[PDB]
Amino acid sequence: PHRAELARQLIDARNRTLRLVDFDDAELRRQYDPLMSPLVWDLAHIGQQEELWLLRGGDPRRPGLLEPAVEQLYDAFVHPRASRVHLPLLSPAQARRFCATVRSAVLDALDRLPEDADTFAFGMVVSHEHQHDETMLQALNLRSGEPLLGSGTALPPGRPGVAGTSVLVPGGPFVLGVDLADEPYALDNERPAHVVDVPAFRIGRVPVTNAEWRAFIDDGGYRQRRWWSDAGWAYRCEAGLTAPQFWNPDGTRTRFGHVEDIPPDEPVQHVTYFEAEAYAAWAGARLPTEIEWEKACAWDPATGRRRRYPWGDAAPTAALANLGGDALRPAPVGAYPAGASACGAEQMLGDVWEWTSSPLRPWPGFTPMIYQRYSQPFFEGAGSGDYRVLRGGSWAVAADILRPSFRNWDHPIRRQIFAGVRLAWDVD
Ligand SMILES: C[N+](C)(C)[C@@H](Cc1cnc[nH]1)C(=O)O
Ligand SMILES: [Ca+2]
Ligand SMILES: [Cl-]
Ligand SMILES: [Cl-]
Ligand SMILES: [Cl-]
Ligand SMILES: [Cl-]
Ligand SMILES: [Cl-]
Ligand SMILES: [Fe+3]
Ligand SMILES: [Mg+2]
Repeated sequence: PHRAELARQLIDARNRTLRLVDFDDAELRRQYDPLMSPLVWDLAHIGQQEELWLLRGGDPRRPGLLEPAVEQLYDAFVHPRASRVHLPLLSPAQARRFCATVRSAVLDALDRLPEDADTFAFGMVVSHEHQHDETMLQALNLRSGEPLLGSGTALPPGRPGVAGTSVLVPGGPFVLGVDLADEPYALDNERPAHVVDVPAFRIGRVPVTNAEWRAFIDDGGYRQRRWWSDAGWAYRCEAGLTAPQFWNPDGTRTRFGHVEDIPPDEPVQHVTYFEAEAYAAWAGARLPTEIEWEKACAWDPATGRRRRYPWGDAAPTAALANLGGDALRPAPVGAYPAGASACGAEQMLGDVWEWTSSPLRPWPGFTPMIYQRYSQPFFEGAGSGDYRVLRGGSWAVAADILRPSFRNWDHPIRRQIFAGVRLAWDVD
């Protein structure tokens, strides 16, 4: 954009990272849960990736500041999450120094770029850092002990008449995905824009709420195999799933270490894919595909055009959506009437990542970005296991890095992510 805007975005992302590691060294070296890296791992990994993509042209053979064997400690493919706490990692002080040295060079490089030069990698790195910021928040939410973070900033109230209800998404062709001409920092798996015919379906006006989930529990939803897939039931049994994560036996939840009542009208959060599909079956519904989800979010059947955001082309604001990390929770359903998509689906962007039934797959004409291993290894059948796509972002996602076309994904057994559920239905 303006190089000044990119600098602003990089600085904002780093400010966020540094808030998330503004704790004593022992905290940053802890493993909060075997699913998660120590925070000091993400810190150095953020710098290493910034250096690689912005200072080294994505070519590991070009020299970097770290010995290659030290650099490789931050290769997520080489080192499983649980192992990272035991690796001979850079100290927090070393990691901060490294990140700052890299950043000084990156800001200089951005100054020196020729006019009209391509800046894609800079936006890709902003996205990368913010996504690790959300990972670090997942870790801090898993941490046992007295809270390190506050309970979150104020959110708007919800309103009646939206929970449980659905909106119609009329059938026909729509444009899935985006091109760089329209979204200059869209990641490779969002491209290219192409037409898909999506039959009529209905989608939830708002996500499934906590009170609705409690009804599933109360009716024996976790005790009735018929709602679950074979794999989902097996996992429910193996893992002993009886409620969303962080829901306590006494009816409270624990959120960033804060014990509190469970708000009835918030979107349910911290459920697996398997739980989501079981709830949906029990409720008389199903999960959306990600293609259905994106049509509900972005398509305006009155103009036969995509919108940039569900509400139109205005930049996200606190009045339109719950984004950016400060709330530490999703908002009550109905809190953002002005953020509705053309079909009336609300809170599509922000609040909770929403599970879909789609595996990650390339759009026709997919081509990888400079970080070639960002999407490709996780496509269906690529050999990294089973994934399902999640859409829309959560409360933790930076507005700068989110689009209707953005695709998250995870293994269906994961629920430490800030994920919930929106229902869908066939139309006859
Ligand atoms: C798209 N997710 C969120 C699944 C990715 C983003 C990512 C960060 N560094 C490489 N990729 C992930 O956390 O592994
Ligand atoms: Ca969402
Ligand atoms: Cl990983
Ligand atoms: Cl990771
Ligand atoms: Cl596979
Ligand atoms: Cl993975
Ligand atoms: Cl899995
Ligand atoms: Fe990464
Ligand atoms: Mg309306």
